[PDB]
Amino acid sequence: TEVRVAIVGVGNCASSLVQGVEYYYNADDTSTVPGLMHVRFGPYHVRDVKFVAAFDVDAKKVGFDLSDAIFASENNTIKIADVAPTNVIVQRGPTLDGIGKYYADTIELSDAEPVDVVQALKEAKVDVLVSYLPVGSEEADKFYAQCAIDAGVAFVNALPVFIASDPVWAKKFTDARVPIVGDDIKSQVGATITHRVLAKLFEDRGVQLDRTMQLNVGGNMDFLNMLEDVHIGPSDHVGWLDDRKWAYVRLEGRAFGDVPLNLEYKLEVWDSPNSAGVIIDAVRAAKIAKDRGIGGPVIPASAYLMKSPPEQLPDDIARAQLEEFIIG
Amino acid sequence: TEVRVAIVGVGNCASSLVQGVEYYYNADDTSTVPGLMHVRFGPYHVRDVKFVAAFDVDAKKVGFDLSDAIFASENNTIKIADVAPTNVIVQRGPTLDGIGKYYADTIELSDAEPVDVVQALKEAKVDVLVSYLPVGSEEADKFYAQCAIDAGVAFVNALPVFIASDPVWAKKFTDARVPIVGDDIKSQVGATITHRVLAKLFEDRGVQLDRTMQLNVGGNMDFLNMLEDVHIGPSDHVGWLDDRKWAYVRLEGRAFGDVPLNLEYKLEVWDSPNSAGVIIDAVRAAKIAKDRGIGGPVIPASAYLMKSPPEQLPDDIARAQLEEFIIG
Amino acid sequence: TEVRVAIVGVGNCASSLVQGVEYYYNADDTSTVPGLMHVRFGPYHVRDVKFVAAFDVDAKKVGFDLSDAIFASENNTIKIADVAPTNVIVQRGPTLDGIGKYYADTIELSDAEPVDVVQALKEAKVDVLVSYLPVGSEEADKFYAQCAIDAGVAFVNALPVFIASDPVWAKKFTDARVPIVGDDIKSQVGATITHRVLAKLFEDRGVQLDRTMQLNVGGNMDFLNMLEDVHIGPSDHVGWLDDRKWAYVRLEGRAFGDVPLNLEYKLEVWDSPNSAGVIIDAVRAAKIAKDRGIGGPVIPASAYLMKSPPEQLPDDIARAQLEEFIIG
Amino acid sequence: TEVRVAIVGVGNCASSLVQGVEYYYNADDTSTVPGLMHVRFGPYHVRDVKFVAAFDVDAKKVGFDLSDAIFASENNTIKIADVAPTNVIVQRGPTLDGIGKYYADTIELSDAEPVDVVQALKEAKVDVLVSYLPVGSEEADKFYAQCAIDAGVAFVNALPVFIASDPVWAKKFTDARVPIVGDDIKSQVGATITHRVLAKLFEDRGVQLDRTMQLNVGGNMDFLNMLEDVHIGPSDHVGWLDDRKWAYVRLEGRAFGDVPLNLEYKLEVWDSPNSAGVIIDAVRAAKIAKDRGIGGPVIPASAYLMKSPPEQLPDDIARAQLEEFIIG
Ligand SMILES: NC(=O)c1ccc[n+]([C@@H]2O[C@H](COP(=O)([O-])OP(=O)(O)OC[C@H]3O[C@@H](n4cnc5c(N)ncnc54)[C@H](O)[C@@H]3O)[C@@H](O)[C@H]2O)c1
Ligand SMILES: NC(=O)c1ccc[n+]([C@@H]2O[C@H](COP(=O)([O-])OP(=O)(O)OC[C@H]3O[C@@H](n4cnc5c(N)ncnc54)[C@H](O)[C@@H]3O)[C@@H](O)[C@H]2O)c1
Ligand SMILES: NC(=O)c1ccc[n+]([C@@H]2O[C@H](COP(=O)([O-])OP(=O)(O)OC[C@H]3O[C@@H](n4cnc5c(N)ncnc54)[C@H](O)[C@@H]3O)[C@@H](O)[C@H]2O)c1
Ligand SMILES: NC(=O)c1ccc[n+]([C@@H]2O[C@H](COP(=O)([O-])OP(=O)(O)OC[C@H]3O[C@@H](n4cnc5c(N)ncnc54)[C@H](O)[C@@H]3O)[C@@H](O)[C@H]2O)c1
Ligand SMILES: C[As](C)(=O)[O-]
Ligand SMILES: C[As](C)(=O)[O-]
Ligand SMILES: C[As](C)(=O)[O-]
Ligand SMILES: C[As](C)(=O)[O-]
Ligand SMILES: [Zn+2]
Ligand SMILES: [Zn+2]
Ligand SMILES: [Zn+2]
Ligand SMILES: [Zn+2]
Repeated sequence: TEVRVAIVGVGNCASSLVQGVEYYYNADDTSTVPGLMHVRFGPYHVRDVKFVAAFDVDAKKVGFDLSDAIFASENNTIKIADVAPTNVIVQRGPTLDGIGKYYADTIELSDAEPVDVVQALKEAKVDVLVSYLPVGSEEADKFYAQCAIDAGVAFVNALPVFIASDPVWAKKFTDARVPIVGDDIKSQVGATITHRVLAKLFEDRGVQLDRTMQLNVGGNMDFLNMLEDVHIGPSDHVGWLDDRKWAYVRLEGRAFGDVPLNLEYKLEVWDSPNSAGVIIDAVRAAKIAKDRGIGGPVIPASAYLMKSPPEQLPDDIARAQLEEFIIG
Repeated sequence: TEVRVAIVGVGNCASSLVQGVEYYYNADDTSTVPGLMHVRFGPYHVRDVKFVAAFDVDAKKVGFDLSDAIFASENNTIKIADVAPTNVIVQRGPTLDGIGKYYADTIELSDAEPVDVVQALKEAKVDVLVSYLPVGSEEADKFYAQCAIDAGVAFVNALPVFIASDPVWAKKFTDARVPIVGDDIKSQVGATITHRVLAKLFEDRGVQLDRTMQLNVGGNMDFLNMLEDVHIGPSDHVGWLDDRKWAYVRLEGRAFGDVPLNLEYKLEVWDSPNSAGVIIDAVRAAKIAKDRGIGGPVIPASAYLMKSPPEQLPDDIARAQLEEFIIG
Repeated sequence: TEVRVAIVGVGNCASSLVQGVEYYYNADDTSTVPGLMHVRFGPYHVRDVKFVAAFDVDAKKVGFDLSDAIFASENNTIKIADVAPTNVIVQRGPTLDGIGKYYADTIELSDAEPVDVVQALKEAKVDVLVSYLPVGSEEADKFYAQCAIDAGVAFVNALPVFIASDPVWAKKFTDARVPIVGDDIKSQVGATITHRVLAKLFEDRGVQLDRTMQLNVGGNMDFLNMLEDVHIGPSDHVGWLDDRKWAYVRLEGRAFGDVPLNLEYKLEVWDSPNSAGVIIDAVRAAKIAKDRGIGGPVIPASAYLMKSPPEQLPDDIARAQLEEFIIG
Repeated sequence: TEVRVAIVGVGNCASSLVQGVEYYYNADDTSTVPGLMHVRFGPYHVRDVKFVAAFDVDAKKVGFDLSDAIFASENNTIKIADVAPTNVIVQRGPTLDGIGKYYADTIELSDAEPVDVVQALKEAKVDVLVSYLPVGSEEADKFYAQCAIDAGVAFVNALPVFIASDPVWAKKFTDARVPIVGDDIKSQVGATITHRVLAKLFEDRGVQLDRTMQLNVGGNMDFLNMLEDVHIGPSDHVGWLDDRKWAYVRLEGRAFGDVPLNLEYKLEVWDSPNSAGVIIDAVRAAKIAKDRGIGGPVIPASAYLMKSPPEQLPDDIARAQLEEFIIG
């Protein structure tokens, strides 16, 4: 009944995921938990999620037990639960394009030789591989995706590298009978969706949005890495913010009579945990597809849990389709 | 082709309405204007809206031309258009419960004797009477509603006094074959709808809203009059704000792992003009119902343009039903 | 070496004071603590402050040990330290005008008969009586001030009732050789001083401040009680804020060329603790004056620690004069 | 009685300066104007400031009348006054290091051959040269400073290139009997001074400032150019902001009992005009020093009007010393 999970990139998101499973390890499956569609997704309780392997390139992570690696190097997300030794030692994966200038100047790459990822996946009997590679790691993400396909392991693509949403890659998974949920994991409530909802509000109520500004500040490596009319994008890295992300947004519009109507807000979130619940749902959905031997992109799951899914669908419809998929 | 309009309560809302018609008097009916469903609602262009009568109780308004009365006494909304003399002299209506302690201490009641409103409506051949009485004026609003019924004049109830939404009053209008659109005119984008949309966002995304605060400040008589877990309501009267209304709102919730997620915002609007467009649509809808000899609450119009309609309907559905009503 | 303290009004401020002494009971006198001029003020270490008596009128406080009374009824300030039983039982003081409509509707007055305060003070051998009566309690504050004079007990007036700053009362204390520090205890950083500093900034830099607004919200009885161009004052009571006080302030000015220059801010503080340190310094200053047999207002202490002192003096000068007073 | 002024760098600051003189051309010298120490500084009325020459490198400015050049290319500050043709044609200055990558990719350099600046200054009989070179233009600013010295023209250094504050350069001006006021012109109320005052407030009131963040956004070339614990610095370029600069700042501290005390604010200013008044005072001070034949840094003026003066002095003292200098 377990879901054997392997993690690529033991960063802040990996930390929120491992801690998250620990946090809700004893949750009642008849109750509702924030950030999770179901404490028990299909047959899988959160506790059924077992971490059996992990890959990284940082000297302070490779060779260390997963339980330590999640709190090492630049990892700095909020600690919600203690994580006992897992006995899972982080292995050396191929760096490829996963480490940009800012990262390289911040960490030291492990001296260990990159292992044979496909063999590593098979030896660990992994069911689902979750990829947390830094933004821009196209070669690296596609490399890991390929290993997953070759090892017959389901893939959950958490970063904005088009794989599940690239017909070419969708076909590779389909033909191999390997499931994939992916291309940019969603956050529960982040700046993007908040701005979308409000912009829609203006529009639906007849208020013309003339100008908009979105300033984002954070203090983690994901933010640092991304640093490397309408305005939007990472603004400034603020060390003491750690894994938190603050969004300062201003909407300026005109209502009846061209009368000015403004709205300014600040959204405060802990970035990584904002997606841990979503990932946990993705992981189990990918597991279910695998139990059924259905390869290719898991359509309902990707539409509801990812920002760049194979096929676009309204959230509620995507949600309903995902609920049907679960029941099977 | 004209819509003969009479105004009860020449305050800030009345000012935005009269100025609004002037502002869009030459608008192209194939274009879209903020705050208006249609420049030409059915057969009625904004310009077809003619002000033929008005009633008030303030010594600085009664006896004055409507064009002056809208800028008199405590009226202080934003001026978007010059208004030439209308030759419509503001008449003395019965005060009843339209003037509370705060208002009474602020203005001087007109020495003139209250006129016979029913006769006044008939003599002016009014088609639609729009009521802008202060909040709490139940006896006064029902009195004016009654006059409207007796004169065979359609009624648009802009304040939170239940008439269209009170089965008893709905029946009175129905039986008299007089249309009524009403009970609290909507604003395009105000604090209420903004908070609703965001609260829904949290809920839909699995974020538990634990605490919420909504502080409102303004500088007009409507605000002054209203001054006479969850928190909400008029907070403080700020003189120099005039007709503007600022809402400071904070939402505190918990996302996956009980991680704190907050959102704080400030909405800046010019309160009265925020409903002028809505009123203009209500007025013409009421006119159309009258042209058809259909009495009682105009269901589609009230559902879409009012906060407390006879029957609740999702905005988009109410909107679609209103579009069908227009075509007839 | 102890400073025998009695408290009038066991509310939020009393709670922050008692907890405060506990919190810094073991502080190093060569270190600096936020909110305190000296861990050891003259000969008195914070720990030398002993609570020996207290008076209230609330049924949930009178008859209870001080350690419980500080956390009873509507008290809701932040808890910074555990407070062990003190064996000091809260006595029934005369209500007089200390309980307004809002308070009366919130609490139940103790059935106990008001005691003879003068006798109570003498029996407890009190050195300093600190008054935390609600705003507006003039008769009550002057009554307690009188008892203090009669018992030869130094008085620290924390509320805005003019006593130390009223020549008539200043003379009563002087003639009795009883010290008094008083009339509205200062906060370290509150809305008032923050606005003062910024308004001064504008002025000194040649920016004309045209309009200003200050909105305050809180969730304690002090705030509730106070609820009973320029804008300023208590705006709205927000239950879940508890003892916290949030100030939303906006300054609008004109710089060179009449160019608009604005500044908007939000100050978040825990109201009661914001003055506990100040009170602790006041208490010891009053003790020192008593050791010297010097009656009347302690000038340096009042100028630096109170909002409405007998004599106004620039903070730094008042501070320097207070430092000289300490050395003696 | 005129002050012959030449401008190096016809950007936003140059625009605010030229418009500023026009705006207050008819000001009463017995009145006080925001941003100016005196409408009449010594013998010089604002109107005595005459623009007689200007230098730039942009193809859309060189060869154009100053009155047009101030509103050309990327200039986008607020327009406070119409500026009639001046008959002063912008000349081609040597680019040197005044145009970085971001600027070069934004504008096209003039095809004209750089002129002999020293000769140009002499031919125009310039009294004061104001330098508005972009940040980082060390070689260019020192080149222009040298020309000024050689032409016997007073220099006002508005950018952060150390000249007046570099003993070596201070001596060059002194030995040549040429005055210099300089190194980074002050703003009336900008983010820096606002943060300074508040940080000082915390400190003086016993509140320990633990963390601070300062985010700045703007929409002009100065901001774009600058883009090329504690946090501070240019955060993000927001096109539609134009010459406006918004500073989002948050201060987090601990008050008595280690209780959290926070302050968050947003300062909205029009960046360039925020220094026009200061420059006008600097220009006349430099003129007075020249009338007296006193070379080297004008100490009082630099201490009060510049961020990096030769010698540091408290603002009020520097202000008083400057007032004495004026009287002479
Ligand atoms: N945190 C969120 O809410 C959220 C939401 C959507 C998308 N994402 C994306 O998910 C990713 C995860 O971010 P974090 O989790 O915030 O990032 P992170 O920077 O903390 O960690 C990335 C990890 O990958 C490791 N890594 C780098 N190259 C590697 C390679 N070749 N092989 C194996 N490991 C390698 C790094 O050493 C590091 O431990 C980012 O791309 C982010 O943009 C995050
Ligand atoms: N402004 C908005 O966006 C908006 C939205 C929804 C509802 N409303 C409601 O609409 C009403 C109109 O507010 P304003 O228009 O903002 O208010 P207002 O205070 O400016 O004007 C009300 C007017 O009614 C007059 N009046 C009082 N008693 C009267 C009587 N017996 N007979 C005739 N006239 C009388 C007053 O003298 C005054 O001119 C308020 O009740 C308000 O709450 C306004
Ligand atoms: N908290 C601050 O930072 C601050 C700063 C300056 C001034 N003050 C003033 O100090 C006072 C203390 O406020 P809290 O401490 O915040 O107020 P509070 O409302 O929490 O407590 C006042 C207490 O006085 C008791 N009381 C009322 N009448 C009494 C009487 N006749 N005899 C004895 N006790 C009586 C009440 O039952 C209550 O326990 C207020 O007047 C407040 O405005 C507070
Ligand atoms: N605006 C303020 O409040 C303020 C306050 C302090 C300091 N400053 C500094 O003053 C300077 C002026 O900024 P703006 O005025 O905002 O900048 P800007 O970018 O608008 O204009 C600089 C001008 O210099 C011209 N220039 C560039 N290289 C040149 C060269 N070699 N010779 C002649 N002209 C050349 C450019 O083409 C442009 O017109 C900046 O360095 C800024 O940082 C501005
Ligand atoms: C069955 As359930 C509590 O996950 O919706
Ligand atoms: C016909 As139309 C421009 O009002 O939607
Ligand atoms: C002597 As001390 C540390 O209180 O200033
Ligand atoms: C003499 As004056 C009005 O500039 O201070
Ligand atoms: Zn992350
Ligand atoms: Zn209104
Ligand atoms: Zn208090
Ligand atoms: Zn500038």
